[PDB]
Amino acid sequence: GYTRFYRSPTASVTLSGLVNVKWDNEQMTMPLFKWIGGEQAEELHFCVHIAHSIGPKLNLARTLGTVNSNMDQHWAQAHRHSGATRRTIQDFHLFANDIPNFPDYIKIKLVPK
Repeated sequence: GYTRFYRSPTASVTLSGLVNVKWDNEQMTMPLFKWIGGEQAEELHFCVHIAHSIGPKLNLARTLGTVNSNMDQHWAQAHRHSGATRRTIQDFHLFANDIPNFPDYIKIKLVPK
């Protein structure tokens, strides 16, 4: 399922045991990804799905682009394949914290391709 990635510059999470996530910078305009799953024979690809909190079709996951098992040396932006793929985090990706005054989060998960 989805992992909460909090909108706090120090937030960092791991997705599916394979991919570490952090913010690009302090304005938190997008997440960055690094493969931490160790060596793969063939290159493996994953869609990074993201939930919407408001607006149309809330049960439909959107995509940030793809990450792969070769993004293992440097932090990477998701690789975008459509012009429709949002590059930056928007208000419609944000969920209010369970506890008032603590940060919002986005919901992201890896989907094998």
